[PDB]
Amino acid sequence: MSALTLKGTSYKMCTDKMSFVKNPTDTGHGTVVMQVKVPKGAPCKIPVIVADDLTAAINKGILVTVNPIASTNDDEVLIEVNPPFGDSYIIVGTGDSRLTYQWHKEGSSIGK
Repeated sequence: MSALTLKGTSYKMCTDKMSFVKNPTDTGHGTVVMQVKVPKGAPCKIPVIVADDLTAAINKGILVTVNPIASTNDDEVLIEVNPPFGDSYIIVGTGDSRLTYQWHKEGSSIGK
């Protein structure tokens, strides 16, 4: 849903070599929390997606933390995202340089 940035209100995704400084982990609040990295070449709006596919063509999840830019070429922003109940694939980036991490989220019957 909102995981891919604000439609017509925000700039392009990083496609230089990305990674997580911290991989997504469940918060116990219905969300997964992470820290992502940029290195060179790429002024970008910070690209953290939640998908039905390991390579993020689909956009299924919600941003919980804000969507800034990289303030430097080396920037590293801290984000919570929200998947639905069931599976999701958490992606960092666009182009070949994008990384992926699998999550499953429990039913809304327990709400964590």
